[PDB]
Amino acid sequence: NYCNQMMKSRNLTKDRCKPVNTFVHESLADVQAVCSQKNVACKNGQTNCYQSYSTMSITDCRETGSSKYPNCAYKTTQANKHIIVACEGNPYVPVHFDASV
Amino acid sequence: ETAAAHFEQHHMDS
Ligand SMILES: [Cl-]
Ligand SMILES: [Cl-]
Ligand SMILES: [Cl-]
Ligand SMILES: [Cl-]
Ligand SMILES: [Cl-]
Repeated sequence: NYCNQMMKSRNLTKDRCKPVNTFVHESLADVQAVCSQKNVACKNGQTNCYQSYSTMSITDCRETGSSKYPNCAYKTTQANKHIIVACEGNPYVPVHFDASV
Repeated sequence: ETAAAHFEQHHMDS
């Protein structure tokens, strides 16, 4: 499926199985734009999180309960949802993907 | 890689 292929290609699962990851089907600049959208609290207590005004096309890749390295197995779910990212730096850009809603 | 580069590699699929 898409998740198994992309998780491997993007170097998430070549050397382990990662429980969850999200891919966003939008331009890089459209996701970078989220760091000047709605400032929200982060779960970690920090306050450098931002939520997109709009929903975006996203695929969630979630490992199955029985999956184990090397043969990682993913459930694929497609949705249109808002994204929440942590931003840092100069330029002030996304550095972590937090949630989708 | 930078944290920013990692983010784009791990999450973006334009
Ligand atoms: Cl592992
Ligand atoms: Cl994620
Ligand atoms: Cl792009
Ligand atoms: Cl903070
Ligand atoms: Cl952070």
